Amino acid sequence: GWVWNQFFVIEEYTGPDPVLVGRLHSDIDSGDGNIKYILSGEGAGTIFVIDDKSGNIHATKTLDREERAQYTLMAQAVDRDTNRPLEPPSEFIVKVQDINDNEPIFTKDVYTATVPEMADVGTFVVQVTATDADDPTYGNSAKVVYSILQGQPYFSVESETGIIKTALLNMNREQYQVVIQAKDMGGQMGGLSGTTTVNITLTD
Amino acid sequence: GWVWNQFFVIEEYTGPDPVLVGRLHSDIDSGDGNIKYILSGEGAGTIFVIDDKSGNIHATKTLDREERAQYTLMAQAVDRDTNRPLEPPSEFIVKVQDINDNEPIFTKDVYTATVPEMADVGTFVVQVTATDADDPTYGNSAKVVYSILQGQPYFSVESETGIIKTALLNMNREQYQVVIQAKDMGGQMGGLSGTTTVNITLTD
Ligand SMILES: [Ca+2]
Ligand SMILES: [Ca+2]
Ligand SMILES: [Ca+2]
Ligand SMILES: [Ca+2]
Ligand SMILES: [Ca+2]
Ligand SMILES: [Ca+2]
Repeated sequence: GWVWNQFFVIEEYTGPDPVLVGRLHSDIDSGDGNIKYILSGEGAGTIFVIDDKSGNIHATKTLDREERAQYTLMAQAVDRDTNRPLEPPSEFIVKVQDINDNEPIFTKDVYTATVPEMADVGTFVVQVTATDADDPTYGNSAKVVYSILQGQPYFSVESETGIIKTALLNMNREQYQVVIQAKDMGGQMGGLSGTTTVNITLTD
Repeated sequence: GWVWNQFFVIEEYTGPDPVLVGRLHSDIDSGDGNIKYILSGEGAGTIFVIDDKSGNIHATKTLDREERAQYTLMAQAVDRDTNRPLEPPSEFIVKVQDINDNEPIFTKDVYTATVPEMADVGTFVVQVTATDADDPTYGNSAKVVYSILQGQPYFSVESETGIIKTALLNMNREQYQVVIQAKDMGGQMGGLSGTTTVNITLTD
């Protein structure tokens, strides 16, 4: 049930010379260059190039996991001269590994909501949503949390759902402007962040 | 006959933060962290460390292919809680990939040989040997070639065997000092190089 037929590459290779992805290899390759490795499939001969005596596969361009996350390719091993079937062809996959190179992005840049005056504490106002394109296989690198910049103590926001509620009894002033931040990494150090504005209007 | 159960690491990681070697993974890992990956064997828990929820394996120190070229490890997948056998344990290997970080090195720093005067052209004199620790799996990165710095036209050297021969008929002067260079990369651009001296003495 193990899985070994895959290699990994980092999103955003901002480096000088092309990078190695992995190496194909048949146990019959005795090191005398009489065996010819061949790529084929998604990206073969373009994004992914192979040296057919060694088996090394290289990434020719810089890849974005948001554009494509996974390339499925084929691996053959033929006889240098006759090009006969030496090893049956087998599939393998290269995974553009994620980096948290995208901030949370509020669907809207401005929300408009209404809530009644003199409402009890915890009255629902509106729910904001910051989407995050980072889709790591696992990890909290894309875990969005909502916090209230401007609006306290009048309003509280729910860290996980972006639901805004009233937080002061018996509310003088008619319109409040709230600012909510969506920070990834679970809000931890170095997390990226986007913001939005919520223009609430009390009602009678 | 294909071989996928191996990862690669570059010799001489002179980089700031530790590097990723590869990732273990069972097809039953449904992404809910209920599966626990385990390392064991050569270097496990020391040189090579694993995060048991992800499966990522990291190189903690910088490795030298001249010291060790190959580490054989084990891979297990158990149930987070019961630690039952979930996937049978399977071997895999990490290969410290070569860089040409070693020059040719003449066994000796000075050779002493004798050859008769008036000898015919091509008379054997001595054979020098420059060893090269770089042992790439394949490639000419460690291909040593011998060239004659000082000694022409009196002597010629064989590019591949480091055999020195007489190259001038009817040889006035009694002792000649020859200098031979051993350059790797097949002598190509950027190849490293070591040298030696050969003090020859003509005879009657
Ligand atoms: Ca990107
Ligand atoms: Ca990304
Ligand atoms: Ca993110
Ligand atoms: Ca070294
Ligand atoms: Ca080396
Ligand atoms: Ca060398």
